[PDB]
Amino acid sequence: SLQLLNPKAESLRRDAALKVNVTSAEGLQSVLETNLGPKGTLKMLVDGAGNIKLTKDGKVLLTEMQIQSPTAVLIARAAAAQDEITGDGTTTVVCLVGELLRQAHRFIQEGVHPRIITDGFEIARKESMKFLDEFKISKTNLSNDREFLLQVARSSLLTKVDADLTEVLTPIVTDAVLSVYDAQADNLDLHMVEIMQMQHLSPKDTTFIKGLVLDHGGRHPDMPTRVKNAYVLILNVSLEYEKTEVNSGFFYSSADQRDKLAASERKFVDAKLKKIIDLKNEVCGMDPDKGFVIINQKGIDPMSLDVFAKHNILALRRAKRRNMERLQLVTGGEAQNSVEDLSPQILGFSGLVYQETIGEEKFTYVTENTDPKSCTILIKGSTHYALAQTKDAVRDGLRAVANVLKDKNIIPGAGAFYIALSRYLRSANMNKLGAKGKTKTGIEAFAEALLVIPKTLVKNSGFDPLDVLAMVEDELDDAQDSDETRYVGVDLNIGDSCDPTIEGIWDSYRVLRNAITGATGIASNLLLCDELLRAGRS
Amino acid sequence: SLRLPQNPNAGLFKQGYNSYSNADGQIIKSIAAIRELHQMCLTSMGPCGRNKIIVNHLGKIIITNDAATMLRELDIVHPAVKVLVMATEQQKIDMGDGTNLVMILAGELLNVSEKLISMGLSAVEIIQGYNMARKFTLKELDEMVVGEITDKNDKNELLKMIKPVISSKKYGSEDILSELVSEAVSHVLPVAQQAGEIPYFNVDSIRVVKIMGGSLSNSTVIKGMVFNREPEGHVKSLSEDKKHKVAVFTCPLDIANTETKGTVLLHNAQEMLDFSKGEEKQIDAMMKEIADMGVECIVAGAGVGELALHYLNRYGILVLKVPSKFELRRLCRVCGATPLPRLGAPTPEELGLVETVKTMEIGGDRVTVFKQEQGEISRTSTIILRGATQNNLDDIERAIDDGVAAVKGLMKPSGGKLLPGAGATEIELISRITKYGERTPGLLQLAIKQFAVAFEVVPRTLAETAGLDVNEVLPNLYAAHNVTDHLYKGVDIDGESDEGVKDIREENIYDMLATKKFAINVATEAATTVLSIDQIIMAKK
Amino acid sequence: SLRLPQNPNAGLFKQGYNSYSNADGQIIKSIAAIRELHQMCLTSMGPCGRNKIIVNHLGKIIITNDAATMLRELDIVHPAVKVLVMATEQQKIDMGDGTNLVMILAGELLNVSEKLISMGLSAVEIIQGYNMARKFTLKELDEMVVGEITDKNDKNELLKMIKPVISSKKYGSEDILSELVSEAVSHVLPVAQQAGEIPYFNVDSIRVVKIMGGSLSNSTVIKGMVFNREPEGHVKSLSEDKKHKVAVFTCPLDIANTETKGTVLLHNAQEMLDFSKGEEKQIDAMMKEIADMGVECIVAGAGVGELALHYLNRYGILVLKVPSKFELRRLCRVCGATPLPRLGAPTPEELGLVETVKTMEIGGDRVTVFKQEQGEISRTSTIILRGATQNNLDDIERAIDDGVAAVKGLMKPSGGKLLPGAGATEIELISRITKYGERTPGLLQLAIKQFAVAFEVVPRTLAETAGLDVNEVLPNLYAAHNVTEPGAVKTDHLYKGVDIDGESDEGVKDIREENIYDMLATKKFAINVATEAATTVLSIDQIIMAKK
Repeated sequence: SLQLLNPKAESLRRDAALKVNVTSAEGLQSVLETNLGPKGTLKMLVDGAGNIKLTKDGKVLLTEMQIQSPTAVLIARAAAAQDEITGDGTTTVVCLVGELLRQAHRFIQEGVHPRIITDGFEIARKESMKFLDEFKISKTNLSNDREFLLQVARSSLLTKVDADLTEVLTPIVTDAVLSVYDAQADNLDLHMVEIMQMQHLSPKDTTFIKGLVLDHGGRHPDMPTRVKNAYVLILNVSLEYEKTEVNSGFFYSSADQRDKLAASERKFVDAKLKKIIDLKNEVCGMDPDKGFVIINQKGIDPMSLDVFAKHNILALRRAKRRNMERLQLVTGGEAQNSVEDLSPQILGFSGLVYQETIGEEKFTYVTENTDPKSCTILIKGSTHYALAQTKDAVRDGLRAVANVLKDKNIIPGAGAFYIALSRYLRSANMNKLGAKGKTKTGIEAFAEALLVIPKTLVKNSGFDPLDVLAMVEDELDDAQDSDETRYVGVDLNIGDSCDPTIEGIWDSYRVLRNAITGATGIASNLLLCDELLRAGRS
Repeated sequence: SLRLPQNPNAGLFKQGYNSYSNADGQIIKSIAAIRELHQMCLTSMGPCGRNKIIVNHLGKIIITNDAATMLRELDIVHPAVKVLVMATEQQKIDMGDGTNLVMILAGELLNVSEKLISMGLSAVEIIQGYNMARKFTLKELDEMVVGEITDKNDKNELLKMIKPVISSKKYGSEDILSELVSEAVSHVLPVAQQAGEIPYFNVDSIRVVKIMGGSLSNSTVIKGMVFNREPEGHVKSLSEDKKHKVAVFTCPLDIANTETKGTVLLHNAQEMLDFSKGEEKQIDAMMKEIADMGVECIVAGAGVGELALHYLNRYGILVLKVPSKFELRRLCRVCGATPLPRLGAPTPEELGLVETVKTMEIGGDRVTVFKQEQGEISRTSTIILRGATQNNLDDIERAIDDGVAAVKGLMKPSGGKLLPGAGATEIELISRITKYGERTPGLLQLAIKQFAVAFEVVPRTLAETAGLDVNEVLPNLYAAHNVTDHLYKGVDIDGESDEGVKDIREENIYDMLATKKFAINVATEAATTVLSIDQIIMAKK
Repeated sequence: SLRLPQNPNAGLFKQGYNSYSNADGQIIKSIAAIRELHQMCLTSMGPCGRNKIIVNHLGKIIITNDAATMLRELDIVHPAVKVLVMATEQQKIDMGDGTNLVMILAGELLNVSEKLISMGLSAVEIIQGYNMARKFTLKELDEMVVGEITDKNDKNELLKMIKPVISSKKYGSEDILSELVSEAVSHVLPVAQQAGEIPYFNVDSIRVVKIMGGSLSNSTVIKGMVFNREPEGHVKSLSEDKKHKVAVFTCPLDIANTETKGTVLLHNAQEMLDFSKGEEKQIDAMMKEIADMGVECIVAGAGVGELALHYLNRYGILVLKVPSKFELRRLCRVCGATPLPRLGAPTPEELGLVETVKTMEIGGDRVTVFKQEQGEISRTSTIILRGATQNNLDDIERAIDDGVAAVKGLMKPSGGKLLPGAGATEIELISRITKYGERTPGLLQLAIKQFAVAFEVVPRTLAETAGLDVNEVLPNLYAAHNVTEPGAVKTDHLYKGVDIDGESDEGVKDIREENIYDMLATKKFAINVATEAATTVLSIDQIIMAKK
């Protein structure tokens, strides 16, 4: 009856739209299921411009590839929102949504109405949240031990690159936090670390730096590259005027005023430079090994470069907006706009400042600080995709170690949490039902659908997932009667079980909590949508 | 049964996206696709290598045997080739030597993996096989170095470094091209008894100015720079002035005006009579102080007005535009002066010294000669090339750029040392990797044995391009290493190659140790990426 | 998001195949598709019904109000409409009467079914509601029958049968059209009363000849068949009377030719001289035996050679050409003759009797008069139909065939079994089924009560086409049926019916004086076909079409 409204309008009702939600989610999952796990496949994104991007994360894959099917758009927007807050779980949510639909679609053909199917999802999900509190283990972060942070950070890097580069990047992402902490305030920000993209050495030769590194080099040759003692002066004012707000001009009566009107603009430039020179010699005069460095966010007049060249002062222009807040944390100084108010107290301190020339550009390096409140990570690569592949591995590793400090509870990984939910959701007894036979249908579909995560890991390793999970259920049966609590994991090497706590594999709290809740809403709305309609004016 | 189901995934993604995944293709298929471009580099390798003509959509023809230069101008749709193209780009940017070795070695590592994958060896264990074999390769290169040299100063010491690199490119010239680079390095390096702390060296200290016409043997080395400009105002004084102070001004010579647009405002006619002589005496005051300091040459990057050129012509002061800013700092290093944006008056400490300046035509076009004898130059020089064709001189400039790139890679680290060339090092690495696989049992032995097979392409390419049989001379080369004199065996290119044994120390053909270490790391990682990509995703157009 | 999945896995069938099911309002669209052609036949119902013009692809125009004839030239698309189209064609063939009733009744059963489906009634329960109500409907028709035709032929009784049937088709004048058809029926009846023989009748016996020009009042009834023919040799009024002896030959008149390689063989000039005079003596010897029997007319079925026509003009024997078959077959039934293939002397017992053969100008061309007289009665009489337009001549020919088919209804059953006309038949069934719906417990009473509501279309259609308000006239008619039956017998209220124009307010007293009645044998099959036509549409849950 839709064509009577518009001739060009189309629709698919009841099972016509139901086959779409099951197929489109299964087709999207089949592509992204091969990326789950350390043995997962590597995708190469090639656009029309010729750019190559190698990443195993679903956030970049779904962003570069436009999805024509409207059903998979909900999964893409759900996996995108999962990467925003938790920085992880893109592939996990995609694999859960498509599995919840296929498991529930089998009951629909049996005569089960989708309404009671959605009931079994919400009742079983609330029981999983209660089990999540008992299954998680609280940790003490006051000791700041390295061994605990190395194993958690390595588990996220094993899903990106091989074990050779993982062992190199594992202490780097572990050092990504370090001196940044607060006991009382709880505020933790990962935007203070800087991601540098440059081609130098090899991707495995990268190292961590304890101080800020900038991409701007020395503008004048006489500016010393290496400075033992430097006082960073933050200047947000532009030394070179781009334009005057009020339109004005210079009208000279005689040619003698031409050089005078040109010197009139020399007074405002020298007025800002007069207080800067007096600040350097204010501390101590004729003092070797102590330099003075200025980092400016706006442009610097090339004419004024010779003013600082005689005093051996390093100047940097066109700094990033996020760089101003980082100068206070690293160098310990204070952000200043104009030069009207200066003092040695607001000046920063650095133990080592040097610059290196890579290619046609020069980069500024600052390190050796007393109590730096921020740091940076230098990402080097041998090619174009090496910068994008390592960056996606670090950014996904940053949010992993942050949730450890944000939430002291750590949940073991390696599919140990998904297998434990299988036996718990089989029989709910009289605890939570709400209906006779109506609710138990949706619970059974949600319980068996949580086993896709451990089975997908085995399929990427080339083994039999049914044989791996068979020995898992046999160990859990004897562990209940032996009065011993054991966490059974999945090992992809020998095709046997393992212990996530001993093997060093753990998962974040916010990643698993938002994945179960996020995938439940996406799969529920698709089961509750019986019609797909398209209408509009072209 | 007439029409296919079209698959349900056809509606997923778009029709422009193409998929190549395991068992779906690739898997030594795409490896056979790069063999067309791999054979292109095999014919260009060595002193007998063949140059290749490439015509870009713009119409410019670049004829060179350098793989990094050829793959840059070629538009290639196949994505995995760009992994090898970008691998060769790093070799030219950083080290600048060995670009042909990276493309050939990385291409053979994928060819030797054809048998590994056919035997059922997964790509996971293949990556671990090349990584462990690459670490053992870099550790064995130090014990084979007999060419350790602490000098890096005398000109004859550069015959084992710069000359072997020039032997490969433009083999028709050996002592002519080597003398041009060796003399240019001796000029840019400062004269001192002992220079430590790794004195700074860059590729900008040696330049190439190509002039059409003339034989290559007629070329010479000039300590200064040669630019094509038009002198104005007077003929040079030759040596009558001897050393003359040269002032380089960044801003143009003219009465200083504000950045904003001004205009002349005249209220009465009394200022109109003084307006003509006002601009004359205003700029003359700043030009009079320059002649009092003895400055015979003024260089202003921007355009100089006629009012400023009028005064400088009578005092005999040279004016040179130098429109490009990059070449402006190069003339400053010849005289050793400081660029001054201000006009003011020249200070004695900030002025340089130039012995003589002359204007002559090397190829029929007037150019200005900055050559300075007996003077002090710092990190500046040039090489004037003479050739009949423009395309032939293009690769010669790249051969000089590759020659000075070896000096940069030699000077910056502790040292580049030396390695035996002409297929001597590649054969010795075969026996090291082969014996390394038998020391540690396991499944990685298959990837280790095939890793040493890829080293056989380099020594046979010299024999293949020489019109020799690789089934005779090459097998006889391994028997010569049976056992110092067994490490110096190499491949011979000559009509006398029938014996297949020539001492390398006779012609002194050596390669840099740091170049081979950087070339293997890039070639191994490039071939590792192709085998580590399971699925390929394309796009429309 | 930009483009739909466009029904994945739809490649199982060709792109021209479409699937339509009772769900998604398509069963409502199918009922709504009936109303498009239903209103076309509503204005054509009754004596005031309006004829329709339908132009085919060849340009032929047929103007008729008959639902069975109109649906023939129309191109039908919707599949379930063809169920209604083919249902009306069967009623015209079988009983030759009640064609417009099947079209309207089957269409109203689907209209009342739209409310039945909306209330949740399954397709199975709806079918069972109409089947149980139809069986009760057929039983009440036999209880409400009044009067009978009794004797086969009567001057007055034939005005109560053919006249009310032809009143709806080209109403015009009443007694003019009724006398023309009623006259031709009495001639084809064998009569022979008290003999106990089985009566017999043929619907193809009466033939209608369309002749343009003149007026309807100038039409007459001819006992013989009328054709357009031109006599070859001569025209004869045959005023010498004493009737005639006529013979019919289905084979042409000519020298018998060998079916294989007929060829003239002449060996010598002696056989050539006698070949020209030999063929002349053959026809002379064959035609002499026919002329000696007193045969003044010969009916030929094919082309006759010129040599055979020569000797026929010598004895003054007429020549008739009867092409094809059926035209010659009905000629012998008039004179009672038996055709024989040979050219020899016919049997005197097989010769027919025709008193006069006349040729006169009627519509501008020469027609031959086979008309019979009082004695020596003949069968298969023809009716000359005069009209100004040929379009009126086509439907009146079908209007006469409707009266001829009504005569067939007087043979197979026990009698005529007249029913009250003017829509009184379907109105009385409303009150009887309403009481029947209450006597049946359960949920099946919903379809039974609505089954009687569909009978309200007959009084509403006759009132709407008459220019009267259906809201004022229809409820006033139930006042006669709302008083049920009194404490005394002899209730004449069953004769109330719908009146056209005039003074309105019901009227025409009791229809017994109007003499318009209906046939019981027609209403039996009219309800059964119309019910199965709507049942078939309701019994189809899914409809599949091809190429469109």
